[PDB]
Amino acid sequence: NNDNPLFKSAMVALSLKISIGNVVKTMQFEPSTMVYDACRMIRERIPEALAGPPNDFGLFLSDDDPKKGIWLEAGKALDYYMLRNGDTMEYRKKQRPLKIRMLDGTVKTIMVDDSKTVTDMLMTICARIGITNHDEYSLVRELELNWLDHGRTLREQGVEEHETLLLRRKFFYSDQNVDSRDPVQLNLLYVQARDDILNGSHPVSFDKACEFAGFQCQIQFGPHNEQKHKAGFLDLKDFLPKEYVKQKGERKIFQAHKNCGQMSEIEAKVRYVKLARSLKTYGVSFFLVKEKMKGKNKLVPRLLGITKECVMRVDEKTKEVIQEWSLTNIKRWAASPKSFTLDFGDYQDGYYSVQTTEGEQIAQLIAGYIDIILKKKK
Repeated sequence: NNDNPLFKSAMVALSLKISIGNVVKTMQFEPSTMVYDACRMIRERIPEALAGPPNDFGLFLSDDDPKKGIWLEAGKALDYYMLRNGDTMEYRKKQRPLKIRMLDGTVKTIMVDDSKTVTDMLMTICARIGITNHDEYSLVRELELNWLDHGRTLREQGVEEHETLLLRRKFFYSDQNVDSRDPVQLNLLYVQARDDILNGSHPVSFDKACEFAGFQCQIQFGPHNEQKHKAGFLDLKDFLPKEYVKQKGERKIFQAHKNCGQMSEIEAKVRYVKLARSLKTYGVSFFLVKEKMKGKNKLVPRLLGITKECVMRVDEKTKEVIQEWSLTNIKRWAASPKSFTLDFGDYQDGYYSVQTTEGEQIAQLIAGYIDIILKKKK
């Protein structure tokens, strides 16, 4: 029959499981101990806590849902974090590798502070690669679902440490014309404009899609040859946006192909890019939203486009621009996980309020473009 001189009431001390890799040791802490001081105590008891410069490590509270794990701040007391006996804390390197696909398509690993937001990590990336204007870039996933809120963490958006992200330049309209004199740059502009049309991010009419595909045939096959380029030849999924992949499109495409004549590969690329740049939809960020129409119960899908100068409504079928508002004439906006609303003050009667799961994306684009206009005046 013996007493334990180590015993402290469960009410007056915190008993925490400290994990380092595969090692776990249970340690007792005064609850007011600051995180910084708890790290020192950990270094005094667990040898694997000495695996580097001491200020390289901190405390991370894990959770069965990884989105809910959090880094603890060095100046906070343990009991700030509402810890209970038997909770687990990881003694963890503050910096971790983050794999980023560079603008040349290769993947580079960059150490980032794992407690920070996506904006902070972007800035660290841009600093490493000599990019001063980080506001021209963003990080996206490479899985709609690839958008990242740069004011939040990767962790809370479901991005774990294994995942490679993409550094992506934002869209800017070109100050130079489309020439034939720089074939390598021409091909880059063509591939960009073509992929945007084929993957639906640049929405176009059915007629225009078949015109683009006509130039595409000229580029890929040379001049039209009625011996070879007959019904059934084209894999239409490679020449038309998904919603236009229909057999009746091939005849339209072959007409556009024939109309190119003996046009060279370079000349067709110039024409393809010029046709894309000629459309009111070119360069616009589009979102499929659901509108409430006066005198109709079922909502109507509509394309909502955001540019550096305006918001536009675009017909989902014909891609006709139905209506355009200048960013200058928007009084305020609001977003929720289910809807997005614009208030135009006395420029019109009633708000524009639509159902969408991308409302925060839309709001951040508008705010970003407005801050740019606002920053040129001051």
